[PDB]
Amino acid sequence: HHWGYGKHNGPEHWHKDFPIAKGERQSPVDIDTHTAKYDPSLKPLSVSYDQATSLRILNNGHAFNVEFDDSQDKAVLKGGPLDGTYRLIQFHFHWGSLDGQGSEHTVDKKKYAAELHLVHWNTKYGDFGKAVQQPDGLAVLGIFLKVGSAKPGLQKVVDVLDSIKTKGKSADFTNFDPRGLLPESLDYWTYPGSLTTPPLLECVTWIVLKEPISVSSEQVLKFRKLNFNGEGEPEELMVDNWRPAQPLKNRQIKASFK
Ligand SMILES: [Co+2]
Repeated sequence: HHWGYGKHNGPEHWHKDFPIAKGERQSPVDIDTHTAKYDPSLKPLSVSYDQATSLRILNNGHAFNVEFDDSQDKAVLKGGPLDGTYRLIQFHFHWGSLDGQGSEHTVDKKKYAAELHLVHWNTKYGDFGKAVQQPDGLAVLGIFLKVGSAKPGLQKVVDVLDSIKTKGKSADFTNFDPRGLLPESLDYWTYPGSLTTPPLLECVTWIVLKEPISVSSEQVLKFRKLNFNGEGEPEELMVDNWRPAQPLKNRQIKASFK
């Protein structure tokens, strides 16, 4: 019926409705650190989020998105392996039912507790919808979360979750600064890939940060309290909303560092 992460509609069944699931440039992948090639020609990433305008938070039934105003060049990503400017449209997470799983990308087969995705679209395409039809339409920054110390900058997000518990709920969410979610180092890995949920379009340049951020157990615990279901439907906790690693095929992972 419609896709999800359960036994009957989970990642292993997505190919029936979205044949691109068995495509040549699917994500996520396992990052083999000894095989990634250092590329001295990659430029440092440039993150300009000081003018970011958040608008809302929404439970879409598969995760929660914080949405931003992308009508102008307010929060952009450039440099790194990118050509042109990419505007932030939304961020969301993928997490597990336990601390030993949750990330989409793995590092030398290591799974993290969760993974943050900051989604950006190439301004040359004019809107998000046109950008998803192009091989270079999106740029996603992926950041791993491990459990340790609490992340101060994440608390405002944790605290509104109660108000968007079930599918379709939303809440005003203004003045959130996504700079509070970045690790200290911007060193990264990059490879060409796809969105990790249907429609699984291969339009993404992934930028995966080497340094994870830490969150406390209590913070991640609040994520696991969300629901996949709509209000008044039987309760299915929103956990394990991650897709397993896909074959690398004909692709090379490049590193911005050694
Ligand atoms: Co994602």
